[PDB]
Amino acid sequence: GDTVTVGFHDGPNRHTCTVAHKVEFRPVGREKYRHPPEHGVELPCNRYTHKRA
Amino acid sequence: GDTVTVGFHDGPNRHTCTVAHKVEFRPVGREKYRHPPEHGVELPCNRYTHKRA
Amino acid sequence: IATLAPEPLVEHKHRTLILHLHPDHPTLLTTRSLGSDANPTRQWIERPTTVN
Amino acid sequence: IATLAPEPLVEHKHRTLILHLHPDHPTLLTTRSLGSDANPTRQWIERPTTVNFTVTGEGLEYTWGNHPPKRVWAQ
Amino acid sequence: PYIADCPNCGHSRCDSPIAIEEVRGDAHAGVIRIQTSAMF
Amino acid sequence: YEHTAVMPNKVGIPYKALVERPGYAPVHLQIQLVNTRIIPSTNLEYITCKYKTKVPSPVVKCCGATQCTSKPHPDYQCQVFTGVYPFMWGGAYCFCDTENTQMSEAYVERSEECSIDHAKAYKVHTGTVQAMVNITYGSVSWRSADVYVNGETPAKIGDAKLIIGPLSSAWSPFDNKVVVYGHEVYNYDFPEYGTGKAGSFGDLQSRTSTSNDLYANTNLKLQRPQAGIVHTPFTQAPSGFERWKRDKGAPLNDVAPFGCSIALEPLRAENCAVGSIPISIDIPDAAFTRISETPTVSDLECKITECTYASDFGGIATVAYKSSKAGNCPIHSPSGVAVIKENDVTLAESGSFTFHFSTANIHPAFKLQVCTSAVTCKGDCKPPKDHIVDYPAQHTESFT
Amino acid sequence: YEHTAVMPNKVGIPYKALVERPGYAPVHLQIQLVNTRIIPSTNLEYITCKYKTKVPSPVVKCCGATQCTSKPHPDYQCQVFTGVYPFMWGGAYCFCDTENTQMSEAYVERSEECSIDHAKAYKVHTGTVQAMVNITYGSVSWRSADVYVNGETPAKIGDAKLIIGPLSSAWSPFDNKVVVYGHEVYNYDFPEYGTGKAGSFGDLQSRTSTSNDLYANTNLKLQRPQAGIVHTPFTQAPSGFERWKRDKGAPLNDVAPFGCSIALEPLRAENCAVGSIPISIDIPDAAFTRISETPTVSDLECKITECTYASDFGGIATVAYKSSKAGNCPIHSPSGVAVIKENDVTLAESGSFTFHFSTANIHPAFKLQVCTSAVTCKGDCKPPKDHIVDYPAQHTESFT
Repeated sequence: GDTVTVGFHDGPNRHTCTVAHKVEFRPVGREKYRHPPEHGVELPCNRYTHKRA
Repeated sequence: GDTVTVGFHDGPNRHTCTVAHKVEFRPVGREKYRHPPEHGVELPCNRYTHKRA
Repeated sequence: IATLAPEPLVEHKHRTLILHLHPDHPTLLTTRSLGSDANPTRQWIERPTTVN
Repeated sequence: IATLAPEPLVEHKHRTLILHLHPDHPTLLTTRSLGSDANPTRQWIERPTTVNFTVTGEGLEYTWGNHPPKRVWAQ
Repeated sequence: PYIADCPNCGHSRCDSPIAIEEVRGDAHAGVIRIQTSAMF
Repeated sequence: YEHTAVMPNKVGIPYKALVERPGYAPVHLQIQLVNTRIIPSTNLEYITCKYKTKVPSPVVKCCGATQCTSKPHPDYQCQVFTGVYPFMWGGAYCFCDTENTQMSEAYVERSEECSIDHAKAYKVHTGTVQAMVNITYGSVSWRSADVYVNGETPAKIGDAKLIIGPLSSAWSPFDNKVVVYGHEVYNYDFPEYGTGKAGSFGDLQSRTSTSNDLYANTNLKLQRPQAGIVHTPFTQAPSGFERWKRDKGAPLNDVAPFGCSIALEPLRAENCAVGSIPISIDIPDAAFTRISETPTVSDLECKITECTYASDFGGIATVAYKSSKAGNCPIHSPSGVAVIKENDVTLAESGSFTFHFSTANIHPAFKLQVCTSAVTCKGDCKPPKDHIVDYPAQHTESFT
Repeated sequence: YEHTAVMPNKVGIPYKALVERPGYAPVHLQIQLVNTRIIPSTNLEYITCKYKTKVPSPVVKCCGATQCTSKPHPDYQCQVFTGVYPFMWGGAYCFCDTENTQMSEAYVERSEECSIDHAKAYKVHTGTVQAMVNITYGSVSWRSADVYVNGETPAKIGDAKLIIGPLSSAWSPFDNKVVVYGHEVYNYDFPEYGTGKAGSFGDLQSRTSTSNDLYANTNLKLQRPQAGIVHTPFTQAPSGFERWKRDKGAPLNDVAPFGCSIALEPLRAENCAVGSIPISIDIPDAAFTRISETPTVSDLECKITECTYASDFGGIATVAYKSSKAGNCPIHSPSGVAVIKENDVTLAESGSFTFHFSTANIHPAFKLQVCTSAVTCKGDCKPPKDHIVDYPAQHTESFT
């Protein structure tokens, strides 16, 4: 996405926040997808964790 | 967007309406963005008002 | 509230501007050699490019 | 706590160090003529000995035992 | 939960608690790490 | 019997030489240079990575100036600004209107990805190449040992002592200057630590990941915030680590010459098939069989039957073995024309046993040394049809 | 004004070049290459040290044989022995008299000194030389920064950006193969890991101190214990680390050429004075003084008064300064004949101030550039008497 656009809903109001940021997702590999598939080989990508510890 | 797609929700039904229209947003400037940023110079764009008066 | 492209990298040469350049988005660059010979140039630049 | 050999007797000559020398114990002396021609020397000295060193223009260094290394301008 | 100045907060520059700084679309997995000024 | 042998550098194929010790029975080799991992001498010069303009929060003095100082942060860009009216949650808050001062400061810092996703420069020297040489030797039948190339190193793993190289083919596929990224290695003339032009590769240049000091030519230029609102215009080149990931060059494991593979591991360049290696072994004499115990095979005859003018061991030849005793008989073609799959052939009392081989000359006139008995297996060969699979066993092309 | 300058590699003496920027006032240099520490590219090949025959306690079977096996200890020497009657505290104890068997076993092991007192081999490549270059620049008066030699590295420590080398004098005083011991470094053709003949250097050859595996050619040969008594004759060469400490060769910090010192530290070879270095600096333009603010000094006169044909700055010369303003005036002899102690001279309105220098030609006809005013300080010099102290400031010997 050209931008990033964030927001919750308190309940009385939308109350969001939005920003510019150049985003892309190349997967690691000589394939230039636009999105991760369900299958294919695994290989060493860079990525953030689920966790807090 | 290639199209424009409008709609409210009365509450019992979606009840929307949609249409074709070629849309783009060039910002005024020699930069061909896809979206307005948070910063940068101000310069004389064309734009519609918030108001009714 | 409007656009702005990242600043250029000015590089000197003999009567020649090398410019390593690196935009955010496609940027129309252009010039005007101020002689009565104008010799202008135009090119949208989205891919970073060292120009002259 | 460690060794030390008695100081040398430095004597000048023309681009040449005469050194009357007189140790306590066998002392390994050695040098390095600092030209790209090294021309070093080694000799354990226990018997007192007047020695000689053809010093060059740029310099020589001199190591009276574990006493620190000396250095010398002989122009 | 910090509150800062969101740049295009629906209308224009408001002061949202979820003001977005440090967007990081630098990984590969379809993922972005974001900081709101809000501490959920 | 210290069997010197020049030997082609090529990874995945044995080199079944023959020990011609005068006095006892000869023994075959099977020298397969399973790897040619290199590990040149190198130096970590600087990690680079994409910056993060981790802005320290600007000062806002409400009525009058706040002079900035040049703090020692890397690329500590700071510029005082006046003429603001900063809308912060209550409209503006500073009651003046021009004496409202705003001091923006921003320095460059290593990303969190710098630790993990980071290019890596090197000044690369030549170092010393290695190999996990298998020899399924003689009747020993096994040793898979890691060795060197420098021509006085043995490696007594198994029972045999073996000295390798130095190879003549000193092409380090690495250039002098190299950049490295995860696994893709780039023989790139990185500018240097301390210099890299902003936007260009190495805008951030940290010695290592821990190194708090660095060089950040990012052309970071702060601009004044707009229309009396709190924020920090940082105008900056996105990194020369951002590019160099999508306007880069191709990797040396995809552009090298003379057949190499690469790893972000000890910085080896595996399996570089080029030139020859002068290899010499000291066999254990116990492994020898004395000459008076192997059958003498002479008064024989050899002939091809279906020679395949090819790479895979398609060439075959019966041999009218004429033995004295019965048993094993190591074999080899001392001429490099023919490469044979069988090191050893079993023999009854003067039978016949075909072997497999491969050649490159239409008329293969190669000697065959069946345990001290030479023979010309002259003949003629046929071209194949089916050439799209990995690398050959023939490797003997010459004038034909 | 990026002041390129070829520059002799020599450690302990400044090199006060002069910035001739067209347009503003010139500025002197003071470039003192305080160090030339080298740090070539190297590889720890194997530590060696003296063995310790840490004998495992032999077996004594009393009636019949105990076959030994070749345990994998380094140089595991083991030999069964019969025909004993082992006196152990009660006379003998095994009641047989020939079936009394004794199995002696001994392996080689790193000494405890191997960790700490140990020679250390290396395969030594060239690497990249360094320096803590002081420049007490101009009016800056200080920067003492660590730099490199590779001719694109800056080091922006202070305010000036400076690019050094690559030097032309590639003599690495280290040879290819080097042994190292504590501080005494020996450019020795160590045989190799895995090979060293017993008694000779490297009888023990461990990769590192931790490495449990090694190569121990010590010629360890057990002999049978004597006359029915418990003990273990181990017949062995005392180490090639024992010798190599008292029948060794001399150290490279005592036999090197072209003037180097050494450390067991990053394996540098300090202060190697040889050849020249093409050095180039980008001064901060702020440090310049514009030309219209320094006094113009022309219509002057220079003459020696007591020129000393020597190394120490014995040469002197008054100068009839003829100034316009009054202030400082940087000075230098663009000819390398004369080396001057003073970078800068203060000036009243057209006074006179002697400086100090040193030369090598009997008739020193050297120009002197007193802040954009040249002058020949022609004259004649006198030889000294007293030549036994450290190294010169003259370093300009040529045809005279």
